[PDB]
Amino acid sequence: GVDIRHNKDRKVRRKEPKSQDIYLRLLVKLYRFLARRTNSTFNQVVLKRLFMSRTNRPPLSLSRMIRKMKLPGREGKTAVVVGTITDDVRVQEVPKLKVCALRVSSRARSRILKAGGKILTFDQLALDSPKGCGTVLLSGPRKGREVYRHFGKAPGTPHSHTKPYVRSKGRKFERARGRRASRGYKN
Amino acid sequence: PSRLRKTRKLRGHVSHGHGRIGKHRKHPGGRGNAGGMHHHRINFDKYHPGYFGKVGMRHYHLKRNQSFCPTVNLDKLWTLVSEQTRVNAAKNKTGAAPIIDVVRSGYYKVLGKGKLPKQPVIVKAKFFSRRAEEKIKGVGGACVLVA
Amino acid sequence: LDDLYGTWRKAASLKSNYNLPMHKMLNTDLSRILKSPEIQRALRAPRKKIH
Amino acid sequence: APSRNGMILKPHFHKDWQRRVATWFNQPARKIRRRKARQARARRIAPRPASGPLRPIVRCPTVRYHTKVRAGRGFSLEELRVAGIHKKVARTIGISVDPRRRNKS
RNA sequence: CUAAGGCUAAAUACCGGCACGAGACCGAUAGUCAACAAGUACCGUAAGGGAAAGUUGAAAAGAACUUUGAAGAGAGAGUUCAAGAGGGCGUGAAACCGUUAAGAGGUAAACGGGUGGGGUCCGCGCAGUCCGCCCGGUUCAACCCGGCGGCGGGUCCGGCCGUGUCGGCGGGUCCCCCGACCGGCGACCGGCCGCCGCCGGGCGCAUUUCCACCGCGGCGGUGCGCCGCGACCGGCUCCGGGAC
RNA sequence: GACGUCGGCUACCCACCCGACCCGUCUUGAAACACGGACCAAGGAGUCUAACACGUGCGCGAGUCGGGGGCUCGCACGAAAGCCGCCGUGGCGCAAUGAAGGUGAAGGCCGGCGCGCUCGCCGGCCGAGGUGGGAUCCCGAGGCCUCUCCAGUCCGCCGAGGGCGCACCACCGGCCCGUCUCGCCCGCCGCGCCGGGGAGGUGGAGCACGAGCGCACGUGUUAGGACCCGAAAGAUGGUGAACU
RNA sequence: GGUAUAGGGGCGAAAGACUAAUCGAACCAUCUAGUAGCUGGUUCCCUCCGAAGUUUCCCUCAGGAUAGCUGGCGCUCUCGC
RNA sequence: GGUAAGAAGCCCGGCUCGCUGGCGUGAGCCGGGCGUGGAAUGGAGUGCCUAGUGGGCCACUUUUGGUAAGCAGAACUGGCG
RNA sequence: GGGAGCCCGCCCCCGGAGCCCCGCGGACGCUACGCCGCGACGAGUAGGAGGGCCGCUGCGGUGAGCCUUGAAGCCUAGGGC
Repeated sequence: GVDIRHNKDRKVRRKEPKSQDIYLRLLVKLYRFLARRTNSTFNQVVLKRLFMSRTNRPPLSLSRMIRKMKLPGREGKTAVVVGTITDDVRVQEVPKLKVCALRVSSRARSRILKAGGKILTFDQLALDSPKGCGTVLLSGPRKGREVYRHFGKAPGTPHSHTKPYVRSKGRKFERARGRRASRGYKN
Repeated sequence: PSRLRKTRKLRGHVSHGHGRIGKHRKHPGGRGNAGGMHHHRINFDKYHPGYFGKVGMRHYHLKRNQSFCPTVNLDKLWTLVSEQTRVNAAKNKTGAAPIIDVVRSGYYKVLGKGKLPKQPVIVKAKFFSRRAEEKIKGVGGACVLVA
Repeated sequence: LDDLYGTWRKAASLKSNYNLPMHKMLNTDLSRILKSPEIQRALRAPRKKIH
Repeated sequence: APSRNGMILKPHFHKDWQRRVATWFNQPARKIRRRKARQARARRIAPRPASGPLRPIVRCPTVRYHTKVRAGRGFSLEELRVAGIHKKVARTIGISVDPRRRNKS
């Protein structure tokens, strides 16, 4: 006879990756041991990000990684990205880097190796710095997907700039009553 | 896979997951897009604004080939040419300024988006934007019009 | 087989654009990694005195 | 009935489409038949090219492309006259000839 | 571009017709209506409507013959591995019925929880005191010799192998040489050492290993069934005292 | 206690005490004098295609793709599988905004030339802005010590405090297109009812160093027969005056 | 007995009477698995969470849309370290 | 029934303003100094896919129509559903 | 490392110190989708989700699988989970 609301007693956070691939599970075991032994929170963050789904770890662009490493203070530090590193074609000068990532695109890998940089996997990063010392943790833009453009306040509402679900943009598919001031109203 | 589908977990449930106060009738709300103005106006005005009503001028025999004009930004311009072309640039103590044919790469108009590296280049394209031309002139190139 | 699939530093030369997939982790043997001096140098003493 | 921001779509399935559904289970057999017919024709014309008559250089209308060069229907009469080839003899020699093509440039 | 004239195969379609191949398809209330004398029997004046219906047995070897009965039906006998397969006959369930055995029966029957009584067999036993280790009361380990095999190791010992850099430019990406450092990485070998195992020789009996017993001596889970008692703890309902 | 004695929680029958109204459904309300219901066996109802939206898994990644076709085989396995200057004609995305003519995403600092005129023109430099909150990473005074006093490089834990600050949120600015207002100058093959530029508001599904493409799976919404069964009706073409 | 009139037609001393046991629109086949906001039914187990008959609009009142109530998927952080 | 019970707060110093003004305002920019801001309990925030429901009823208290109703219709809270 | 203390020297290695911690190697516990230890909670229609070493059918692999010394199927007052 106790009044406790069991509505949110079960936490929905992930515990193991849903992927059935074996290399990711081996990395999960390694970082589980590292997080439960070492006092560093870097291992815990890396394990949590490894648990995340594909959409929750967007790819990181080479230009974004370059601009994040160019910040003063993180000189000679290894970049740790749980997603994938993708080449950026609109950048010419690429300094040498120390990048740790699950995957790297072929073009980005060629660019980094030609620039004189070094690319490491997560097991190599664990062997080098078990507690993640001298590491810069980076991630891609979470809201970069076009899916989030359709989220938020619904269209046809004042002060809303949400992209509606339209079969094909055009003159006679929208921008009519509800959007034109000359036809009914607008928001 | 019906094995993984939901219908296997609904075996034994009387309503089959569709309520018992109001049964899963055939078409209660109307078929398709019925009632765009009546009894679905709230949804049609809060999720598809501008659905009803005409706007603009009619064009009977429209051809996409006449208005076909792909665009490329100065953000990605040297990607159209080989990397060794840019390697043989800002060098040789001559001011080579190689020629990049946009039409050959597959674009007609060159737009001014992005930063252009400090390297002269001859850009040949059907159409140019004012800002793109200004960027090219500031870099030290020349815009060339082609038909 | 090498001319069909190629190595990691050479194209297939029989498939127009194909290379072998990259490994997500190289040192697959985690048993060797866990008991390495580098990792064990930065580990706390495990607690197995369950109460 | 619409439900919480779904795309407004109009499927074109109001006719008796199930009666006019066209399956493609005969695609591999059709490909095999075409391959056999092509091989039979090639064996029929033993020294003649498998592809067939020569096709001229042709540019494209519709300025969308405006640059691509493709094979033409046949060689023009003025082109044959300049090359010194009779139009009827060209058909027997294996030169595609069409009498509708113009020559502006 | 040249209408009011005309011809022409090819790539195209084919739930009808002839002959074939195939199946992640159904297996006789399923699959075509039709697996069988199926558009058959049958119904309606007619346009039309339209079923049900597979399985004895390897082989009919389909029960000769005697006997009761008019016969249908039996009782013997016989074939078959099997008629406990006997011509709508493989397997033969449920509803329902007849008979045998047991139990019970005035609040319709039936159901849940808790026991008790009687049967069905099941597992014991002609005591079941279940064992498994250590200790007490026929040959070899111990120790050497020879052979074989295996593991680990460094002077990286010598040669291969192999990653990063430097070098001969020697033949943007791809190949060889010696020299050096580093990671010498389970990527391999030849000698060396240490250890282990096996075989063959010595080692003849205070060692060695078997088989059995008298010790319930030490340890561990257990007792065939019915039980009883003791001490400690935890949670409770109480009782008798003394003192502020 | 051991040849008619043991154990069988469960299941066979019976007896006792307590409880106990027949299932499904509509309903605020069912045991209902509400509806379906004798019993049993077999069949039986959320499927498939297409278009979407979201989430998840995989591959590639500012790219992605196999649709169609072709090259290998006589098809057992195969109508599979491999490959393509077809590797991309073409779809999606990489650019949006206007009805359209059309336009179309970057700035800042420093020196100079015009009157620095919040304006224009010449060179160099930095090159996606700023504030607040920001997981993590860096420096880190100092402390904790060590069998005695001092000196003391090392392996450490804590570490006040000080910073670079991922992703993300709030805001301030900046840029692109349409539109309104005030205004001053630029260019010429054609000096015009030419074209371009500024500042200040506003509208956009926009830019502000990217995240998409293909396949598979799950849920939801639809068009289709559309979870299964059910009408009173409508249309087309044929057959009936053997009854009346 | 023969014959003529056949279905929005025939015929009717008129009853909406007869038209093959059916007539205020005969019978057979097809469209057709016509539509239903209305009945009825909707098939194995366990575990966890767990509602509403309320807002506004609709020729809306036995129904839908929209908010509300609900479930699932997560994600960003703080810490009896 | 709204508020306030502090770091998103106070105290200084200096810049910008095409707004407003005699000097002044007012707002925005930068640099520096000051921390438990009443009691008690809780770990919080955020984004999408989203079934069913949109016939209710009863009870303490207030109350509308009705003579009254196991009548019809409202307000808070709690129940059955 | 130097100076020394309530005459000098050792103050040693687990192939063995023998253990309530041994940092030299480490389960009976390690199907790490596994095992182990603490707390709190357990109602439920419509509805959602998760786990089924629950069940039926056919296909690709796999049990040197079962089987005329007896398969599927059916019956059972037997032993069971």
